[PDB]
Amino acid sequence: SLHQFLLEPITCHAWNRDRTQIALSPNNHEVHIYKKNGGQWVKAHELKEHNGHITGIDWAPKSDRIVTCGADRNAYVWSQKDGVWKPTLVILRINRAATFVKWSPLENKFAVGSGARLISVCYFESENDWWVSKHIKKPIRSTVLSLDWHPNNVLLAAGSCDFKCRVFSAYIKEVDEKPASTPWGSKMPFGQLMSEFGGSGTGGWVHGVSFSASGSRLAWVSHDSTVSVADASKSVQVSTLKTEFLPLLSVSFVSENSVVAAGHDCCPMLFNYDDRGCLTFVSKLDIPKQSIALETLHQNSITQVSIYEVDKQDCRKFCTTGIDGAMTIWDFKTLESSIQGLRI
Amino acid sequence: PAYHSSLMDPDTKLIGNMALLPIRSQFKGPAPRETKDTDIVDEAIYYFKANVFFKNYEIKNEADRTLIYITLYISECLKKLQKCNSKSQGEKEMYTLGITNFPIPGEPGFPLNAIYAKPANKQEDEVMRAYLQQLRQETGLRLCEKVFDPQNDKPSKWWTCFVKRQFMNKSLSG
Amino acid sequence: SARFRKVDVDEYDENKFVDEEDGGDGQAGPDEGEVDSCLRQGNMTAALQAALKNPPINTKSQAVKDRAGSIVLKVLISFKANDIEKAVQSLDKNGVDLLMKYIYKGFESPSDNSSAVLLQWHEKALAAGGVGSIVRVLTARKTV
Amino acid sequence: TATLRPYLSAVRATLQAALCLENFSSQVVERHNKPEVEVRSSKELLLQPVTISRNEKEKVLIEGSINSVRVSIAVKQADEIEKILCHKFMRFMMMRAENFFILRRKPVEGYDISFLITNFHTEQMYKHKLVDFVIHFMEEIDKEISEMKLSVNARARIVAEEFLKNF
Amino acid sequence: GRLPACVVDCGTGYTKLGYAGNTEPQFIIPSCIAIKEKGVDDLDFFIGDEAIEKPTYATKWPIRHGIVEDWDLMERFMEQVIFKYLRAEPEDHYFLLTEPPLNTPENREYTAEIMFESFNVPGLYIAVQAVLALAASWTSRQVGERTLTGTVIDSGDGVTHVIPVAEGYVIGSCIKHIPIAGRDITYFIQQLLRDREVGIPPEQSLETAKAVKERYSYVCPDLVKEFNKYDTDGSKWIKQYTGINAISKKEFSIDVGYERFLGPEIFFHPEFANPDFTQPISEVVDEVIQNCPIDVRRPLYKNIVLSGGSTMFRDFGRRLQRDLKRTVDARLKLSEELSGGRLKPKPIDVQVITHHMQRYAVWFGGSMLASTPEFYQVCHTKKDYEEIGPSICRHNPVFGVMS
Amino acid sequence: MILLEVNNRIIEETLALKFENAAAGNKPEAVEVTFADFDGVLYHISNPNGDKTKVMVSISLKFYKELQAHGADELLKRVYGSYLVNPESGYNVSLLYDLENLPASKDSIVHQAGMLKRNCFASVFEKYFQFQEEGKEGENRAVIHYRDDETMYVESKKDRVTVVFSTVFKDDDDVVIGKVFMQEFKEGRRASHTAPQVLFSHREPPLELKDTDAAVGDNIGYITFVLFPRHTNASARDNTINLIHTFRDYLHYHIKCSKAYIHTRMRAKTSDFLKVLNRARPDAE
Amino acid sequence: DDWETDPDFV
Amino acid sequence: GRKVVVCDNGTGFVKCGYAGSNFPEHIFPALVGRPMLEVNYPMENGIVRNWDDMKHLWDYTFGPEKLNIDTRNCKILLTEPPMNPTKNREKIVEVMFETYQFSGVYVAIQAVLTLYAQGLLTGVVVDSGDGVTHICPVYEGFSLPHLTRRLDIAGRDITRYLIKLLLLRGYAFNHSADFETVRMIKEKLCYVGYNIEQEQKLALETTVLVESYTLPDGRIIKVGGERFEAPEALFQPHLINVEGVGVAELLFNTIQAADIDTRSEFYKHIVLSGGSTMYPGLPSRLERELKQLYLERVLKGDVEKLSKFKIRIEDPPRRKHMVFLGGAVLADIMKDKDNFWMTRQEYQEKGVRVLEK
Ligand SMILES: Nc1ncnc2c1ncn2[C@@H]1O[C@H](COP(=O)(O)OP(=O)(O)OP(=O)(O)O)[C@@H](O)[C@H]1O
Ligand SMILES: Nc1ncnc2c1ncn2[C@@H]1O[C@H](COP(=O)(O)OP(=O)(O)OP(=O)(O)O)[C@@H](O)[C@H]1O
Ligand SMILES: [Mg+2]
Ligand SMILES: [Mg+2]
Repeated sequence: SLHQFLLEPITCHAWNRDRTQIALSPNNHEVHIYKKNGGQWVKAHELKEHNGHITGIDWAPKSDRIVTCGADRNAYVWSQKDGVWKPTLVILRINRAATFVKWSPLENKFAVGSGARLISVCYFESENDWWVSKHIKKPIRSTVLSLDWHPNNVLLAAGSCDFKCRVFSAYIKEVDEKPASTPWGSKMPFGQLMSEFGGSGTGGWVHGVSFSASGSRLAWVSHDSTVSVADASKSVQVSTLKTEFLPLLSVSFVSENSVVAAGHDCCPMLFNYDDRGCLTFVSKLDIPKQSIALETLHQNSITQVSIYEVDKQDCRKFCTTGIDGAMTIWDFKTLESSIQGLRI
Repeated sequence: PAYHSSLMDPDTKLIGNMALLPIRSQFKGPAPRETKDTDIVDEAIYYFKANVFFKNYEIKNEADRTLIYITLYISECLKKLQKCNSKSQGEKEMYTLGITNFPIPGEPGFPLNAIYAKPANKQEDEVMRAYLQQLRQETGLRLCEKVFDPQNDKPSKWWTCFVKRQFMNKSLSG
Repeated sequence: SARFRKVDVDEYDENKFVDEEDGGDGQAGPDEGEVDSCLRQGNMTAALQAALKNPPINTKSQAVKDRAGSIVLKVLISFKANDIEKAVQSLDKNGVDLLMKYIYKGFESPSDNSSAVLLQWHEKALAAGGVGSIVRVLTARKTV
Repeated sequence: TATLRPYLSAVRATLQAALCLENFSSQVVERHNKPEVEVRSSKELLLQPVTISRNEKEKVLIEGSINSVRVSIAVKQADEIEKILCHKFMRFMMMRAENFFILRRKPVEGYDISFLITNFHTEQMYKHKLVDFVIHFMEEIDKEISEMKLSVNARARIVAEEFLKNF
Repeated sequence: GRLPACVVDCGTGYTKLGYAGNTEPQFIIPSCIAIKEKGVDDLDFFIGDEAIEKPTYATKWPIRHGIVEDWDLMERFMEQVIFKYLRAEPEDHYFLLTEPPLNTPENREYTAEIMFESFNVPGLYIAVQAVLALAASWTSRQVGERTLTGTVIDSGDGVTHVIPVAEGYVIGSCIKHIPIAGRDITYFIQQLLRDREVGIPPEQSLETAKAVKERYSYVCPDLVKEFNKYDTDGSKWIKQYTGINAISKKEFSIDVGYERFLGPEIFFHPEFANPDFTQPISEVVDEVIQNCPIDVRRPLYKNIVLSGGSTMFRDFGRRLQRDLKRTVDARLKLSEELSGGRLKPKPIDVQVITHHMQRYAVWFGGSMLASTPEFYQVCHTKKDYEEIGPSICRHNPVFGVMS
Repeated sequence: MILLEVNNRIIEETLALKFENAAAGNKPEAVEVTFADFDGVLYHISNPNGDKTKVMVSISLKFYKELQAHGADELLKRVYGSYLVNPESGYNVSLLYDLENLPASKDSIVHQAGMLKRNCFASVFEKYFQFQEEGKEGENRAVIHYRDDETMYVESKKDRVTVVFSTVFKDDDDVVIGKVFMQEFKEGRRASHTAPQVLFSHREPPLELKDTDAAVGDNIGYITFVLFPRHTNASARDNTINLIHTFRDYLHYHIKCSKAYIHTRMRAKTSDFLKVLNRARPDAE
Repeated sequence: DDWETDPDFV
Repeated sequence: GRKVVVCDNGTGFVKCGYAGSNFPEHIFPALVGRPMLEVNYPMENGIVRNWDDMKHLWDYTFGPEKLNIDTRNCKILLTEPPMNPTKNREKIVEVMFETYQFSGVYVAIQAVLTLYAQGLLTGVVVDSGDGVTHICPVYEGFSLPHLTRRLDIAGRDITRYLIKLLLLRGYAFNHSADFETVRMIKEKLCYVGYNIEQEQKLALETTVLVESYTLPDGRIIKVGGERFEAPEALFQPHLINVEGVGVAELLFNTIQAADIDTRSEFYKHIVLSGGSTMYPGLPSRLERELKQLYLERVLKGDVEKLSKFKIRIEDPPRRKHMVFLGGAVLADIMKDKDNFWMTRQEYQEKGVRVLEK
């Protein structure tokens, strides 16, 4: 189910809670909010405050707020207090471009990965009514490419260009409560390196990280066509699968055992992580039908995979966007019937 | 640019938004006689060979609409004086053309309806129709002595080269 | 006049990326006499299996890397044109990736018909290892 | 063909492996977006340069990065006339290097032509079409050089016969 | 050296080629090439007057509105310009070529590539034609009035350009184009002769409209007084043109009447022939000078230079000067009437300069420029082409005031 | 065109216009035109001492001293006669035409005035062809420096006449293209056997020019025409001179035309490459 | 002002 | 306490509002046209040239159309350019105390307002605008007039250099006619190169710097290597025939001429302001050149102590209304403190520079 929005690339996308409006950035300094007028999409809103190329959009569902970060070293929080969206400037205190942004699960903080070898965790202060940032910078040696939050609103995963996937603690005592015990560790101050992986000799840039539903498993994809899963309960063991495809740029933990990743091969792929610690490739999810241009729905590289359904507890549909300018919605119940032997 | 009439005085009648100027016509009409040797028909004949090439004209006075109508009727006359042999045949054809009924300002098919205004009532319409008929008849009578030559039985080619050229891309007949 | 813009101050940085190698040697290169004994007996598949063991991926000196590349290139040049595919299919995935690294290293030193058989080796290794083995050749921090 | 098809197959496979680019702002300069295979400012962002050779004289060199890739081609030059026709063709196409969006104005040393493909060209064009364009370029350069050599020889034959005819 | 440079001025209708230091061009040929439509077959072509009417050849015009369209035809045109007409060995002679106004630097690089990499010239200067027309206007005035600031009215066989030049440099944002030149005038004269006269063969109707225009045309002060002159005393003014038929040779005589003054009238009334354009030429010159900066407008009003073959009518500069004076005094009277604050602005002298070498003004300016010994200090040599590249011919330095 | 013309176009056009205006009976106009031709010669057509009824055509060559030693003045007196006058200042050979004294057939004098450089050049060929026809062997060779760094050697033997051009190519691309053209000139025996024998030597002089101080370099070619008595006798002497005095300009003209044709083919291939590259966009489909 | 005219040809 | 009004007397725009305002309430350009209006700018490089036009603009701000306030019941904070002569400083105080009679007058230097907008009190402000470039060190909230340096290169000279560079590429531009078009080209495309040898190699060998611009008459021009060569006149003044040292060497000279204990506070608090400091890559180039100068002329060669030299040049992303935000912050923290603001009692009794500010 593919819909062609533009001919320009889509850098990032974000859905709201009802999955009725989608925010895109069509490879420029603007955000376009599209809503579905019945059975077709129309351009509802247009947000323009960045004077640089926008690299990250996220949408907090319950508070219903849109955070954007761009290449102009800036971040804006957009709120719909009236019919027009209003921005609020975030002081990031970075000197390089911001590359990624993600909301916390409780929607009280957000994390920005930038090219200044920092991670900016920002929280809102109502004393002067603006956003204050704190920096995680001690083990990171290059540009952070991807971020993902733990379900307990404290731990934070980060992949970067120094061939390492790290788990930090982003506990801020001004907003959060005391965290409980996790298999990743017990002592959690701010900016503390809980764990670090990525040592395989032939290091590649970590393009995408994803925590599990329980949060005890972490998956990441790298530029050397590898997908790795670290389990914290089983003595923090890392299982790495070397794929025979093009590198994957985004990853998502669909269930406790299934992980869907997509990338430069223009096709989403499914991997299974067994409880014994074995990562196996299952199938591509874009098998073309035969009735007797590329043979995929996406003509270019898929850059983002998100969950269109009700997230990691129960996932049935997932949405992919990419450089070809189209958005695809994939349903698991059709793919388990079209492809024989597929049970996820 | 184009050429305008210089025969407008404040002691002149105004019919519609046009002008009612005196002429030396032997035919009867509501226009008065003129003691002077220059009239609106003679001025339009004197200015036709320059004004026929123009495709934009600006109304400056009230006699300019009269000059436009006489210029359009001269362009109608040369389209019918092309196919003739002698001067008397041309006089009969111009008397036949002057008795015909052309569209007045107000009827559809008449050009420049944005500039020309409607007559006020029936009597002013009759006065305007008789004035235009007298203008048409004296226009044909004055043109018949200048199209042909003393070396007769031949209309001159210096007047018959303006048949396919229309003032402001507009024509009375169509 | 200026005499100060000719110094690259980015080399003397405290936050510059260092590779941070663990060290060691990886048991240097392969054994010359063992792979020569496998070559003299006609066991080309066993010579391929012996020649791919213990690469110098941790050594700093170029001489062991050049010796290992010459050994693997001497094995690959001495192969036939029919038993390449069964020799490639006997290997696992790490052997296919190391074979692809050795093929892309041996492409830089042509000698008569060496490249004409290295293209066939590249075709068989691409068919049995996919496009990702070339990406693991490109993204290797420590190379053969 | 004898050994042209496996050579172009290996070059096509390495170009598919190397043209996986993404947008990347600079780490050293604020608000700059440079091709990192040209500025060489960070060693972590560079891939290993690879070479594909058909014989001792005919080879390509692919060196990739996070957001750019340089592809340098050395063409087959059998004799002097093919050498000067190849040099004239490379000067002719590199003089028009603003119409080719993926072409360098100067080659790297030891190679005849050199493409620089950035992430913007991968965004506004299909990348498999770019790989097919590089393979199509590597065939059509040799075809046009051989045709120009045959045309020069035929023209020289006609000119010599026309001058010696009139005596 | 001792050998003079070659000056080639390629226009849309006529190419003027010759050697430097001469008053007149050696060849003025039509700018067309007849080709045959593998082997030596690209050399089977003709240019110039031999390319007009050939039975087995097709005639192409490579230059449209000054811009070169086909570069292979332009290269073969330069081949037969150099080796057949000029008979110059191109490795010994410096070359001066001309370019249309607002020419792109890519076209200059293509011309430099053709000149250096195919003919191996020792040097090449690509000159702006307005500066050459301003230089050719210097041989009518005194030695203290030789400046490089003025307005150039370049009217050839294409679009008529109004070009302001300040201190030898062209103000590119104030150049205006009028779509009336000699082809439009000969089309209007052809339509008038088709409407009036008979006996003209249809395969010569463009030719006899040309010779009427070049020999019998002038401009007039007033149209109505001129029509009264032609109607009253119509034996002194109406002339006879005699021509020979191409097939079945017979002398035909036609009466040349009203199209003598209605020919060049479409410069001053462009709605007579062109439907889209209606602004007269004096309004275009007034608009061009009024769009210029205020510290240069009075030198532009004081020095207006006519150039091109379509400015070669009788009293054309006189009527242009009269219309420009009567449209530049109207603004001063309107400023004195609408304000009325006793400001009293200074009166403006409008001077249109007509000289002897007005037809080949661009070639005469190039010939006077290339005969100076400083011309070899301004060219781009082949050594600079091999060292730097083709980017040296993007900029050409403007010559200083000399002779 | 393939063969280069012998007659100068400017002389023929200017004298044809002047003689047509003289035959029409109109008033003469002033002419002052200086121009050039191949091999660095200069021409000047003027009015001597301001008189518009006289037209003077003067030619200056840098190598007239070598031609004057081989009887150029006798040939110029024979082929022009009364039109040959004293030379102008700075010019070598001058011709004078009076508009009041013209023949009825004015085409022949115009055609002879257009061949002024050929009639200057032809005297050494006429002298050595008469040397070969009469059997006068053992004469010295004729060395003519027709350019600054290019040379011409004429020698007469018992049964052949040897003409050697020593020519310099400016660029190495012209060296390779000229080697291709001269290699096809060597195998020119397919068009029968009545052609003269053409020999080529790259970077080295021939063995007959070994005692002479010839030039040795990487850009220097030596071209030998061997002419037989079928190309030497008076039935075909002038056609042989007309073909052989323009050969260097013919060769460099065809080298430059070959490079322009190469530019045409590269333009077509570049246009095809840009169309293939612009088809790859999703916007232009 | 006007400048008359010449009834001749070039 | 009342409402404390604030107004910016900038060269380009006038912004006025009240104390504690996060945004400027009334922003408008300083256009005063006489009749089809003859607009004359009364401000040239921060110096008033037409005082009657500035008085009419002040009447427009104080009138009912924009602010609608009493002239004698408010406190006003004004702005002053650096290196201002004392005659204009006396003249503006005499105008505001005679012709309007405001109760609170406090004219502030724009460098300390730029540092107050970031919440700082000690640092160096590099202010480059349209006319001139100032470098102002400010210690403990007070400017140092014996250390303020002036460089006569700004955006007008960079625009003139870009016109001279685009003339060498073959495009017909005029200095007096096409100034605003090349100014828009400079604002859209120009940037400061980091390494000039690397940038020239990139411009000479690749085509990645070539960008197309559409002129108002419809022509499309291509700007290539001129995008970094035009702002290089700030660092190499001999390209525009100015006998100087450049901005980075002048900054190094004015920090190294200060006190020994105050160099470390100055080196970490360098603030860029003005419209001509918005080029991409300028703080990285300034940090690189200052580290090269500190290596050459302080450490005398060794690189082991270069890592101990800490330099942080922080440009704010909110640079549009920085001076008015600093004036609003200063008026907010001194809303009840009327001892700092000059009053009419000192104005009647011999106001000598508003009692030394
Ligand atoms: N009296 C005249 N004498 C000569 N040519 C005339 C005359 N009247 C009109 N013309 C026309 O002038 C034209 C020649 O113009 P010109 O050669 O300058 O044109 P061009 O090729 O566009 O040149 P360029 O653009 O270089 O000025 C011809 O079309 C010719 O018919
Ligand atoms: N984005 C930009 N990039 C580069 N230069 C810019 C940019 N925007 C404006 N400029 C230039 O900066 C200058 C304007 O600076 P600014 O707005 O600080 O002026 P100002 O306050 O009037 O100056 P001053 O106080 O020095 O008189 C102009 O030269 C303008 O062209
Ligand atoms: Mg023209
Ligand atoms: Mg300012």
